[PDB]
Amino acid sequence: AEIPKEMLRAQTNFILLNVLKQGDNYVYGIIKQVKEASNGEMELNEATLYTIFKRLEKDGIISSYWGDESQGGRRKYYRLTEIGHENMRLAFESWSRVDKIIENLEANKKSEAI
Amino acid sequence: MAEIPKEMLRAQTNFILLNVLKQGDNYVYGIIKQVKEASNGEMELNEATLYTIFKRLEKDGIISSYWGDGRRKYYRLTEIGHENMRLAFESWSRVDKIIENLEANKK
Repeated sequence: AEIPKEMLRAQTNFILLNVLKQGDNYVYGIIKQVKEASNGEMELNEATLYTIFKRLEKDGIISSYWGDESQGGRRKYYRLTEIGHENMRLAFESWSRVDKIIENLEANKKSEAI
Repeated sequence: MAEIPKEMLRAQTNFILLNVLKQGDNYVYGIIKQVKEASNGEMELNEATLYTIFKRLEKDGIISSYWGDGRRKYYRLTEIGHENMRLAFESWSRVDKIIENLEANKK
């Protein structure tokens, strides 16, 4: 028994989208904030973020831009796009539909048992 | 490209099917019928999609099958499958707690 590999990836995706929903961010800052928000229990691998962010950018869910150039830097920031905001709405609504189906399955089982 | 991607659609169907079996052992035509009724007639899942998913779940030991007393082939959630659903529920709750803490810091 274990959390399957696909579900771990889905959980990381979900967390990252919510981080960017809070505000634009960079990879090292995201990792640090998630570690703090998990009381040290969730230490995201930067390689994992690079893989996920490549996919999300391909799908138009996030975009990127350079920051810190005025200070002599060149750091990649990520932001949730309007398409990304809609994707998060659709994810919430579609999982709500799934929950409703499962609620009806349970209710239909009680009805028949009676 | 806002639509629900194939991976999340697969996760949604997986969750529905595992919850059917958690409620009780069942055979494929009965599962499809119950999901159709629970979706107000709108979701009549195609058998092939279900067999694709069941192939993976059976290979991973999450479900098994046996004959009833022609005979119907019944599927059951295994003890590992039940534990997996508990572990998934708890891991997603930790995810929710992380997001609550992330939101509090923004606030």
